[PDB]
Amino acid sequence: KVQLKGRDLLTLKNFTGEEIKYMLWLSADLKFRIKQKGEYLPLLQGKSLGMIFEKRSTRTRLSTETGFALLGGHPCFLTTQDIHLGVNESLTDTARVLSSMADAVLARVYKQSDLDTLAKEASIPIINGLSDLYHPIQILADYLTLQEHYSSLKGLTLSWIGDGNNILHSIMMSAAKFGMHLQAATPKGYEPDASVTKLAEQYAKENGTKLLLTNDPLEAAHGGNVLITDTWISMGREEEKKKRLQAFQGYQVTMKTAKVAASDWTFLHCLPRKPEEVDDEVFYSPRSLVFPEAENRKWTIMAVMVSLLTDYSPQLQKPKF
Amino acid sequence: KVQLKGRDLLTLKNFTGEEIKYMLWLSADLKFRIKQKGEYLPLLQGKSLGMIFEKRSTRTRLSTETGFALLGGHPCFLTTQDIHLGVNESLTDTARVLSSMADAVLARVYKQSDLDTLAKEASIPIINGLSDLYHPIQILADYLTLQEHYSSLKGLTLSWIGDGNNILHSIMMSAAKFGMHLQAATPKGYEPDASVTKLAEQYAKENGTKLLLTNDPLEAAHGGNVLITDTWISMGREEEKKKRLQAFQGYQVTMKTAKVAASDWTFLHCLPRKPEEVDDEVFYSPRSLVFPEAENRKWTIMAVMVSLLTDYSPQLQKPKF
Amino acid sequence: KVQLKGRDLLTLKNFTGEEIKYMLWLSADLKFRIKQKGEYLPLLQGKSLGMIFEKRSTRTRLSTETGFALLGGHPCFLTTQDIHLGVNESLTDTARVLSSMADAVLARVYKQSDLDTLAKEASIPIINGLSDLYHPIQILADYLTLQEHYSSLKGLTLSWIGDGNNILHSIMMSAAKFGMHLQAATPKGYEPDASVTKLAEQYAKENGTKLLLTNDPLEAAHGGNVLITDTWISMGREEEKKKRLQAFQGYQVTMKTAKVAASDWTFLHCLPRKPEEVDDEVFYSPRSLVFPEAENRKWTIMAVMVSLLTDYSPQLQKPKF
Repeated sequence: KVQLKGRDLLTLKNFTGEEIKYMLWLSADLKFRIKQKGEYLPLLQGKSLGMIFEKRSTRTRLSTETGFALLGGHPCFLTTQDIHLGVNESLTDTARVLSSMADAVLARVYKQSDLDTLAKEASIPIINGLSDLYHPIQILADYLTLQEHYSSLKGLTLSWIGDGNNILHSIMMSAAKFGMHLQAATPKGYEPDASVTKLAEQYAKENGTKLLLTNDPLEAAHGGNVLITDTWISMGREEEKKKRLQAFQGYQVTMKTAKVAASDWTFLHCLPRKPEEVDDEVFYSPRSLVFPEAENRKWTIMAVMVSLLTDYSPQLQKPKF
Repeated sequence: KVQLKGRDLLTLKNFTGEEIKYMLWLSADLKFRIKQKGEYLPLLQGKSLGMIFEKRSTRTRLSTETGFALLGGHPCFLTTQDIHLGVNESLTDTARVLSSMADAVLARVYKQSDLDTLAKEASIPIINGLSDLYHPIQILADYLTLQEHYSSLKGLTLSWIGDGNNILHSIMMSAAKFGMHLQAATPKGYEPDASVTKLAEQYAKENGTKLLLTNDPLEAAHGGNVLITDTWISMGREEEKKKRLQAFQGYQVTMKTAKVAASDWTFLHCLPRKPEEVDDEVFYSPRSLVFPEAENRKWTIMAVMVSLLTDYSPQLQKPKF
Repeated sequence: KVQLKGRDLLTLKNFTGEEIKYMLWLSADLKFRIKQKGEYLPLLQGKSLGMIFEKRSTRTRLSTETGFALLGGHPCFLTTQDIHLGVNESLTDTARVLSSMADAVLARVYKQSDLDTLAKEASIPIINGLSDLYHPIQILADYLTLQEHYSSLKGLTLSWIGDGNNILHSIMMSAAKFGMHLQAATPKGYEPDASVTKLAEQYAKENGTKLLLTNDPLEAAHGGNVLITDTWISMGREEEKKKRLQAFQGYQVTMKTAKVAASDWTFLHCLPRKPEEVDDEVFYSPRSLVFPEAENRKWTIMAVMVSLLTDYSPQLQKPKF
């Protein structure tokens, strides 16, 4: 009863829990057949993907490139020195050329509005590879990982400790739909987007789930099942970016932070990780799901591509969510 | 009766109309079977292509990369930071290494002479991906597009309005062979190459077609079926490049320009397009074939590869030219 | 009786002659079936390769990329602007992410220690694409070429004339295992690594082969069957790098150098070649195996991948070594 074929994945805001669940289900299916059973499934044979990156990457680049190729399609890697975007060409014109030459586009851009324009003009699916506002494909990998750990998701309390960035916005746009609670801590002045937050409340209300916003790392960690953080220091090289080193004091996740969380707690980090966000004790702790989380970036982006470009239907039995 | 296998495509100058027609025919065939019938044809399975680019690109890069992969071959993208060409290695040595590692090379270079050297030494086909003198693969896409629009080509009058560049040279090297007339306008001092022009006259003479050279945009557009332009402003950043803004006054194609052309006129632009060459009224006009033109860059380069590397013969019935 | 599957290829130091022979044998097999018989062998279908390059390349990039794709796998090209290595990420973390996303990694790094770390942490094969200490895949191509020329290797005397670099170290780590003699000349102060040399002596002793180290180009060439050189001028742009132009006087291989070598002598150069190491008379001489040597870079890296990632066993009859 889920029809995803042909849709864009710009943000989890537009997907119902039933649809996001279909994608994780497909993720499990694909992982089972390929990784466990060892089968070869050329589901994307004859297809191509335009990967436009305005920023560095490895996790997204690698997972998306090997993933698309693993199903028989051809991934096409493009950067700012390749595209004419911004320099020698409009956006409406680029969306049209791409729409006749690729079957889908995955774009990592600075502005979310650019993805909106792109989708408005393109006639092939547009997938958000990360933007200022959201990073939905990261959340898909996170949930599948949590699912693989706890056997279900409903009821879990996610504790966010870090900046009010794209990861949190994507978590806010989806946690409630899985019946999960969200307790988030961000320094004053680094709150998540006001309109995003306003929508997370409504989701929390419609699904009977908790939504706690605080500036206290420990208040957020308190009672949580999953501790989640992410690099908060800006790449903006500057001895004046100390503001973040000064505003984020007490945010480093350590065993102290875990002391106040649920006993069955696990840890998540989208990577790359630095020694500020979390220490090595928690990070390399057997409670850390960082690496299984990274690997799931591959299976989930594969699932996204398959469900937006094919009619393939899952073999595996629907997982317990 | 057409044997193209193993030949280089450095310029349309060396191909007879019968041969260029074979390529467009193959272009139509491939487009029909893949785009319309949805078949998968691994005609280039086991083959690889070396794509050497000394300059940016998107149209050529994308079309060539997705096109080659769509037929089962592996496209290999190389730039100036990859090759050793110019910096740490000769040309005769590079042609030999490439000849043992790829099945063909597509090169976008600054000098046409470099392609000549390359071909002299390489023992695998060399395809011109654009050079100072010509851009034949662009014309293949143009003609197929015109063919798809008018149902035939013979008799059409092409009106060129712009610089005396590679596109025009390629048009000059091929229009007459299809029985098409050419009326071209270029500012004084920006005339097409003298030896190229001298050859276009001879072709015009051998095929009983018209060849008009003028410095008047309107005299060239007058009576034409297809209005064709192209970016004339140089990337050479300089407030002294105004010479082109001053020499090309009156060259912007607008509805005024169309007022004097045949009633069934269409418009072509190889892209990317800027607001100088043409306005939005003509450019996004329903007479503009810009996008179908861009898409055909894919089907035609595919046809080129297949005819130079395989023995594949067209299923589709030979088109009307 | 040779089990290579799953092993790293960091240096020929850890492989027995029987194992290196298996790889050349597989190289011949693959070359025979694909190049001569024209078969298509998707031995690496469903596999991916992470190619991390910290330095330029063409020979390694091209051979490895077309080679991996020719067997049905997907080669993934990464550079310093792609990876986060060094800038935003540790090495232990990168080895783990790669280990879950690719089936093997080929790395061209500056430090050999980095490959050691990488292998320690990664759980997928690591292949040395060239480092400060060694360049084993280059030697595989050399030996196969010599094998194809002389019909056997045992007994040949290899004469090295150049710097005490990675190529020589790799030659030292393997020549004796094939029963070949090594006479090497390097300027004073440019001797090969002391510990590597110490091990080459032991190999020479265990296989009853000769190992001669001298600072005399002619003493090394004297009686040799294969003259081997390599670019000794440093890329370190500096009118003070003249030290190498001054220390390497008399090292240019010319017909004079060949005058004192065995009558059946051949010449090898890993490329790219400059006019300092060798002149055009020797380089383009019919005794030069430079190009067949370059081509064999493809067949040998293919053999490496197949033997480290599959259970494929050679069809061809074991060659005479």
